[PDB]
Amino acid sequence: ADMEVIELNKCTSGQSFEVILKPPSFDPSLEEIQKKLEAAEERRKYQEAELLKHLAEKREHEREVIQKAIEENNNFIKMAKEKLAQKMESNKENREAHLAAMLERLQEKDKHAEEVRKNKELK
Amino acid sequence: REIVHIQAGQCGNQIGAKFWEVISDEHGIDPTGSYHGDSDLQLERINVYYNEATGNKYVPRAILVDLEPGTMDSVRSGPFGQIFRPDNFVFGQSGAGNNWAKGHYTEGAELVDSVLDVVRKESESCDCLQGFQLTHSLGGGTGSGMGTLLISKIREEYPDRIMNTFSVMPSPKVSDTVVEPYNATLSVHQLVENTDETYSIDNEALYDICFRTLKLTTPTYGDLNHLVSATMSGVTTCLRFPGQLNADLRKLAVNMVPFPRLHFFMPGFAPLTSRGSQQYRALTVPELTQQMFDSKNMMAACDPRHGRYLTVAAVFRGRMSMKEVDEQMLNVQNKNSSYFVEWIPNNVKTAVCDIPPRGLKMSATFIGNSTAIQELFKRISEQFTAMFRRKAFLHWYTGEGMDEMEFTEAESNMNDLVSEYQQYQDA
Amino acid sequence: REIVHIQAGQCGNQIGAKFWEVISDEHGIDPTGSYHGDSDLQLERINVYYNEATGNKYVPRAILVDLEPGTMDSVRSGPFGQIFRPDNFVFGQSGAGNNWAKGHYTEGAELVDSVLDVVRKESESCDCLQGFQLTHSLGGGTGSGMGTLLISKIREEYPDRIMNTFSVMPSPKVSDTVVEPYNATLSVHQLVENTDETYSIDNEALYDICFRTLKLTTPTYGDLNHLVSATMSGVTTCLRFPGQLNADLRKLAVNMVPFPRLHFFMPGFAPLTSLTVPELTQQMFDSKNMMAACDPRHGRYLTVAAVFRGRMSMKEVDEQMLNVQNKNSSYFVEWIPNNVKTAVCDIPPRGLKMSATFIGNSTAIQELFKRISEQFTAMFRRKAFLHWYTGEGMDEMEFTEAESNMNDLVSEYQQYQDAT
Amino acid sequence: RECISIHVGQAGVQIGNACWELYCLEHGIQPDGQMPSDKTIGDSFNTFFSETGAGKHVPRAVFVDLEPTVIDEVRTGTYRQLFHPEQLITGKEDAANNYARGHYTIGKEIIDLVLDRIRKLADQCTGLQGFLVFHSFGGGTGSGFTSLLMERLSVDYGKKSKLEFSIYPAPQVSTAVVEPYNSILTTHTTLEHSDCAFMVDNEAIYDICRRNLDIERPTYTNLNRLIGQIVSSITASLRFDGALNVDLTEFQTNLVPYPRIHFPLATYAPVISAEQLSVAEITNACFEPANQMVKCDPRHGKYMACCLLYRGDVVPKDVNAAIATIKTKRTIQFVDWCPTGFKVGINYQPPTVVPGGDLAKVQRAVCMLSNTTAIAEAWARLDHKFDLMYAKRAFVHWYVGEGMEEGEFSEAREDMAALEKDYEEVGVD
Amino acid sequence: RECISIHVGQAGVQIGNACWELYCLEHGIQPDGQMPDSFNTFFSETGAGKHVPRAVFVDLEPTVIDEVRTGTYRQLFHPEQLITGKEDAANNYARGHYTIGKEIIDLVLDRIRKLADQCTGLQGFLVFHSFGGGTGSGFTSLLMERLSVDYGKKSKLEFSIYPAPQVSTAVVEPYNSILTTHTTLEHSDCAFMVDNEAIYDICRRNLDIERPTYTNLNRLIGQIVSSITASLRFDGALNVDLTEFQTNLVPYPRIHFPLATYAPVISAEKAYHEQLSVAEITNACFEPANQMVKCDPRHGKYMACCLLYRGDVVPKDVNAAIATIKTKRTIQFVDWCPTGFKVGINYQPPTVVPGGDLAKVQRAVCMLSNTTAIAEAWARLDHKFDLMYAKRAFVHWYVGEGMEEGEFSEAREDMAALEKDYEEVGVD
Ligand SMILES: Nc1nc2c(ncn2[C@@H]2O[C@H](COP(=O)(O)OP(=O)(O)OP(=O)(O)O)[C@@H](O)[C@H]2O)c(=O)[nH]1
Ligand SMILES: Nc1nc2c(ncn2[C@@H]2O[C@H](COP(=O)(O)OP(=O)(O)OP(=O)(O)O)[C@@H](O)[C@H]2O)c(=O)[nH]1
Ligand SMILES: Nc1nc2c(ncn2[C@@H]2O[C@H](COP(=O)(O)OP(=O)(O)O)[C@@H](O)[C@H]2O)c(=O)[nH]1
Ligand SMILES: Nc1nc2c(ncn2[C@@H]2O[C@H](COP(=O)(O)OP(=O)(O)O)[C@@H](O)[C@H]2O)c(=O)[nH]1
Ligand SMILES: CCOC(=O)Nc1cc2c(c(N)n1)N=C(c1ccccc1)[C@H](C)N2
Ligand SMILES: CCOC(=O)Nc1cc2c(c(N)n1)N=C(c1ccccc1)[C@H](C)N2
Ligand SMILES: [Mg+2]
Repeated sequence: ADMEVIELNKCTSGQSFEVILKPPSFDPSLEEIQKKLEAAEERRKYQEAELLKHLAEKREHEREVIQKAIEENNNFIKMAKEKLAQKMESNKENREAHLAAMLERLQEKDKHAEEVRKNKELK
Repeated sequence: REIVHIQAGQCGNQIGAKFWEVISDEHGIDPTGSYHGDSDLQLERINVYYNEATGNKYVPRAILVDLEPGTMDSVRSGPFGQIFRPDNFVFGQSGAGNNWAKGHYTEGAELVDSVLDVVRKESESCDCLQGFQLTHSLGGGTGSGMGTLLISKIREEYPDRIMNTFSVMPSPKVSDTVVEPYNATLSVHQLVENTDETYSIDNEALYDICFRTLKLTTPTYGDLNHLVSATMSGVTTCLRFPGQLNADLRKLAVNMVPFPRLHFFMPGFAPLTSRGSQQYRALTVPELTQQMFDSKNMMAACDPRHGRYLTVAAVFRGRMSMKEVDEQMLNVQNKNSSYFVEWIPNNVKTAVCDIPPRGLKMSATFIGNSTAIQELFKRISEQFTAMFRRKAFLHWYTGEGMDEMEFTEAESNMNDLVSEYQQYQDA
Repeated sequence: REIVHIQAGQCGNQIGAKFWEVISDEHGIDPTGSYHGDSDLQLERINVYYNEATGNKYVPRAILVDLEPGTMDSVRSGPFGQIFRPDNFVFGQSGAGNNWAKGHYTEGAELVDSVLDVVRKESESCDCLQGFQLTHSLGGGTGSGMGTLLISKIREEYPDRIMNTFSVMPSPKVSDTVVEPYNATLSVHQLVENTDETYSIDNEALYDICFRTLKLTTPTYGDLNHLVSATMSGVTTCLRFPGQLNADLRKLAVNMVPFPRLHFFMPGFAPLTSLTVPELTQQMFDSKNMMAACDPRHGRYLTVAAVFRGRMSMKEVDEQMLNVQNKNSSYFVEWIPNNVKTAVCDIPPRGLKMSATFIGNSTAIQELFKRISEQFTAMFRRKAFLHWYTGEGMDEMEFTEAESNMNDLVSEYQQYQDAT
Repeated sequence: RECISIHVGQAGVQIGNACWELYCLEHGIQPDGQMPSDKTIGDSFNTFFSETGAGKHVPRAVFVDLEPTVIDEVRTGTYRQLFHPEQLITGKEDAANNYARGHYTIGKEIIDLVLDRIRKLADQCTGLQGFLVFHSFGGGTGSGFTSLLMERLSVDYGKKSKLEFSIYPAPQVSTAVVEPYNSILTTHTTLEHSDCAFMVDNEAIYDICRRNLDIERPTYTNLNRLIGQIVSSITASLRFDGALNVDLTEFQTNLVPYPRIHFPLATYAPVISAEQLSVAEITNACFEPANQMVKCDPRHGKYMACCLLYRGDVVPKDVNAAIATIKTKRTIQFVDWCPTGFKVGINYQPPTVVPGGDLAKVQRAVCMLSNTTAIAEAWARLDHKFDLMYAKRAFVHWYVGEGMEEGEFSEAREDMAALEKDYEEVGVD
Repeated sequence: RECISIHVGQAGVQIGNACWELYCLEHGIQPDGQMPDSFNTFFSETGAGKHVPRAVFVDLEPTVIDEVRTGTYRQLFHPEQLITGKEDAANNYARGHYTIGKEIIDLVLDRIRKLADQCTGLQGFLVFHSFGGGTGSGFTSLLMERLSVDYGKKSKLEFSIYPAPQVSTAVVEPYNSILTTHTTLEHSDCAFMVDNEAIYDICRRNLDIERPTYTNLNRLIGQIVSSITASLRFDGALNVDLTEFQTNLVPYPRIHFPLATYAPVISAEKAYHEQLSVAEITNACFEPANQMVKCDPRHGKYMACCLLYRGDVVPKDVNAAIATIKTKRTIQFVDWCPTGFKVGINYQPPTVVPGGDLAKVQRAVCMLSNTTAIAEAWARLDHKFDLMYAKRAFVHWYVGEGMEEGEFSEAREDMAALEKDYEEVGVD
């Protein structure tokens, strides 16, 4: 606005100067934080070693499924290895005495036929 | 798989004779030698009824038991005489008596073991013996007495294998002996616990089929054996022939027998006569079916009316179409639908083998578990109790070595069988 | 920086086959040997998808897993056959079943360790492995079952590195197995906690893109693989080519995924089968051109990335890119600010002058999850074909334990139709 | 991978003999065993045959019967050349139309041998899949040995699935009254040791021939040719390697939703007599009670899993639109809770028929394997006879005879009752 | 006296590489380092021949630092002064500060200590870095905290690249800037922001470049920076030393952010038009177009003003030109500070990169104003941040690497409070 300057220096390769126009009119870094950086590591090493113990989980549950199947399979084989030869040695004994029931009725039409000739050779 | 044949008693034997020569014809066997015939099947299933010996030769698997020479040298002297192996003949020498006891107790057990000895041979030789069959009279000792003993002694030895008989229920009319009722009831008893199937053949029938249905005046034991000879070929065929059944004998039984007592197939036949009577070709399939289903053509004297068929087999003979057979078969199940039982479902099955008998181009044979058989049983038990009345002829069994109670003890066992067949007009 | 590839299952593998020969083309590699092409770029970022071996030679960083020989000898016998290193083939011999459990539990864990073994020795060789990608079916066991197992076993070993899959969501129409809904729901679960991004590819889409959009009557598993093969080259390019992106794979993920579940980019493509820029752009933003069976209209987009291809004026490209964001303005969320970024590389594909590919994280994807969970409860209903797993040693409740996981993933996708 | 056939019982064996014959025509093997294709040392058809020796191609089969007779007529008529004298076990005495005999009395003895001669054939196989058991429902060794086998095979062989082809028995061409008992017996012991089981109703087959083949009163070897064809269209998938249905699980993972419910209903497409049809028309036959495979009516039972097994010259382009109007014309008929089916299996191999047989060479044939709830119609139509007999102890004594238990009968009907129930319990919601 | 440059992060490094290039041209140093007091302010007369920059270059991938040990200039630095680090920061602060930072920081910090040791009376540091984006925000933040500890008075000047949607790629941007800018601001002294969008803008209007490159933008920032640092390289009165930089520009500890404006950007191809008048270029400095941060200072109050002139100029001119910047344009001064205009004449004619985009000019001007409108962009960032965090938006990636849900809250908090101080300097 047409002002007057205050010359503030002249050296080899320059010159400065203020150019005041219309007067103004009056109106702790801390080192201890390196432990902050291994609290950051406090919470990573927690999270990662937990999506490790949540995962070293889905693992030996797989132990089950895998084998609590196998284990539930021979649960059948060695149920029906005797649902057989124990239902079938109840058979062997079951007939075998329906044969004897057959025959001891014979020695009885037979040890009856014998004693009534001892009754003929006496009449 | 293989069957032996026991054939004991004048009545048993003279049936057995006629049987053998008729089946021996079908297969074609010289009175001695081997095959002579332009057919070729025959021999598939000849295995079953003929154990074959050295040279050509074919010899029946037969045992002939009698309690006196007489009738053994009838066969050996008659038709197909020297066909049977010489020491398959088990001689008697002694009395027979026309008495059950002699045959079942004294003079029978006297022999018996020598019979068991041939049978043991043949069957122990027989590569897979399936069972025995037997033929014999029921009124008269050597057949009905020895045989019922045989069978009892046959089992026990052979529990195992299935038993089977054509037995000739005796009538008051056309018989020799006053006592037969006694003889009958005593074996009837024996049978009903030891056989697996028993073809009931009444001589009341057999004779009636000749005068009612033949105009045959003087009916022999000849033309009359003739029927049985035929009917027996009938029943046997499909264990001994085609390859359209296959007929285990056991299978054959299982599917025929509901209840382990009551195996009393009264049988029947298609055509008939022998002498100066014919057939004007006219055996038709229809006229062949409503004929093995007419009572007046039944091998026992029942009347498969009052009383209902448990099971019913029929086998058909003659290069004819079975496209008609089942259709006719059905027809009768509808036409006489009433008198089958419901509770065993498909209880009348039939099959067909196409090679006819001596003479006759077409033919049907009927096996038949009718409770109307109760008719037959009740007929003998009927005249028996009229004799055990004030105990007549019994003193021949009294002193022989039999008890008083014993008659009643098996007179009873029959009375039960009676009202079990009656207790099978069911629901 | 370097990526290995796991390619498991008949569906997984026959995709992996087509992928590899198409990308192998772009770089130019003989069915065996080395470079043959007048281009020169190629080889900058060939480092990334090919671990190179002695002589000339280039060999993919590939592992091929199956639970039966059959489909392995298809590749080795087919197109770019003996390109892959002979013992990168992990054989199966056994059943697969078209059953998740077998692949994830019994016959799967039976192998697995031999797979981990190749992967360990490719990735342990790989000078700075940045992550794995995997291809596979979701309805059917050897892919969806073993793979979901693989990835679980792949993490844990490699937490560290980012995981990534093209998974093929099975449809009711054009499928082999009654059960697939079961197989899908079981892996969807698995995925949603172990992958970092997951390209959803519906065969309901893939097939539809051929019949409403291509007049080819009898669509094979061939011309249909062909799409995926293409779309897969599309998505990859700028980790494997220019130098105008640079695409850490992690960076790539961080800027694509807002919320750690829900990484479900339904993709899309430009032209089709065996192009102006406008007409190209209002084509990768049509649904009749999305890879998942959705309709990115019921569901606004979370974030959206597209790579364009062709020596063309991108002075036109953001001039049309903006345009979609304005003529379709309501359908991007506002609460993520510059949520549709794009870039352009100019080396075109097998044939084709101009092309573009579209990754899109749309909550409209909720529509595909709902759809599978829909024929699922309808089945788990009276505990249906379930007995095939019952008996494999799985749990009754373990099914409902994963049916639910999905009904939240539905209703969080639902929950991100929010407010400013 | 591999695949052993067991045929027990007269019916089993003859069905067998009449489809190993048809396999043989299909893969071009001259009776003596040698085939002049370049396809052997020791893939593709190796599922069923084994490249034993340098020339021959033996079936991986074992044949058991308890008489000789039937097994006998294999080592007779050419093919006599095809097997190994080992693989045919015969057993001297019959089962006599009775289960008890087959399972306990006569079975006992031969089972140990069979079981082991099977083990020989499983050993010349690297990754055996399962077994095909062909056997007669009713009837003796057929029900009773088969029952014992399975119990046992179930023990000796783990996962190894078991597929049975039962011949559900039919009054008109049977001879045996006791039938029902035997089927309801085995079918009970058998069903928890089986995986999927095709029934074949003799009556329905007899039916097809009287209608569709103009045969007056058809033979066994009449019926067997027909079943021969059907089985060969079911097993087709695993023999040529099929573009679908290619392994025993994802073959049947398809059909059986529930452990118990095995029994699919088959339907063969163009049965037409020598001395052709549209892709559409034959599909529209599979849903015709006449052409069925078990006498029932599925228009009123609900479908709960549907397969369509195509064989011959077909583009899927056709199969589709034909299906489309099976839904807009006929009876849809689906259950409450399973998609609306139609796994569709295309096999380009044109269907070969037995040379001087009854049927003609066709261009295309269809096969439809549906698991309907109406196939339990024949579960009662059997049940009822059994019921109405046992009610009087009818034939029981023959069983209690050989060695059985009055209550083992009770306890088997008990099972059908309960099954007849599950099959009813799958309707609507 | 002396003066070290640290350039962290891809953007930083490239801005660096394109201005060490331009220092080089200006002081006539052939790439190899040999050139046939004064400018010792930046280079060190190491060995007998070469003229190494007193710089250290850090990035977390190689890639970018890698380009330097490739293209001539490969001869200019010491293999030591370029630190690379194997894995990326991935567009995320957390990663930069805490996870990947941790590891390399100890090395960098020390390789810097090498360069400060070959200096007798070191002044301060120039930290060039990207505002948004990963290592750029995170490492720089960790550096400063630490540099703040290892170096006492020793002032720190930052050149931030305030990030812009059009040429970015990263959505997560705002988070990262608001993050760093919080931790960073109490450890910094005066900080020149450079709004990418504004530079992109100049090139689209003033250079006729269709869609301008990074190395398009960098040449331009290269020019501006070299006009700001000019003062301390030639030693010409005004801003002789880093202390002064603040003493003139920052009246308040917090308020660092001055707005730069470069004068005659005109494109060769136009290199022969009767070039601009001492007047006209002054009358450009006050043109929102030619700004350096997208805002509008016609409505915010100025609170300290500097005019940095370079070239052929007698002050006689400067004056009357300023005179009618007053009596024509918007004065716009604060309640309580003179009416500015410290004016810096440097006789050294401005050199431009040879086959570059701009032309050799006779005079150029530079205007460093500390306006209160430059907090327009403090909110235009803030808003995105706000509207994202409101939905936890991308947060989990951070809580992921190790951070705190609340450290985010607490950083917006600071802007909220700053946005406030910047408002609280208007009138009375
Ligand atoms: N479909 C069909 N069924 C048959 C055939 N042969 C017999 N059958 C049936 O088989 C069922 C009875 O089983 P069988 O095999 O005959 O008797 P098995 O005891 O198992 O065998 P064997 O008693 O030794 O002959 C009946 O329903 C007959 O209809 C045949 O060739 N085809
Ligand atoms: N002006 C300018 N801005 C850049 C440049 N490179 C990246 N940017 C911007 O900086 C922000 C991204 O910062 P980057 O430096 O790429 O991130 P960084 O972590 O420091 O570098 P990286 O090691 O690649 O992660 C975005 O706003 C980009 O626009 C560049 O060369 N010049
Ligand atoms: N059809 C047939 N029955 C006969 C024959 N001979 C006798 N019968 C009848 O059968 C009964 C018993 O036969 P019989 O031989 O006297 O008994 P045996 O003591 O065993 O000889 C006789 O009473 C007759 O009624 C015969 O030739 N054939
Ligand atoms: N597009 C693509 N999908 C396929 C292919 N083969 C099968 N699928 C689909 O993937 C699902 C089953 O995949 P599949 O490979 O059979 O299962 P797996 O072998 O056990 O992994 C089904 O829904 C099919 O629709 C193919 O090769 N390409
Ligand atoms: C020696 C054994 O032979 C006999 O003495 N008696 C015998 C003969 C039978 C018979 C049976 N049960 N017993 N069953 C038959 C049947 C009829 C139709 C279908 C199937 C079989 C036919 C009549 N043949
Ligand atoms: C294995 C590598 O391929 C992947 O599996 N995943 C992958 C690839 C991306 C991608 C992303 N998010 N994920 N983002 C992209 C993008 C496009 C424009 C601007 C910035 C990025 C481009 C498409 N490439
Ligand atoms: Mg498959």
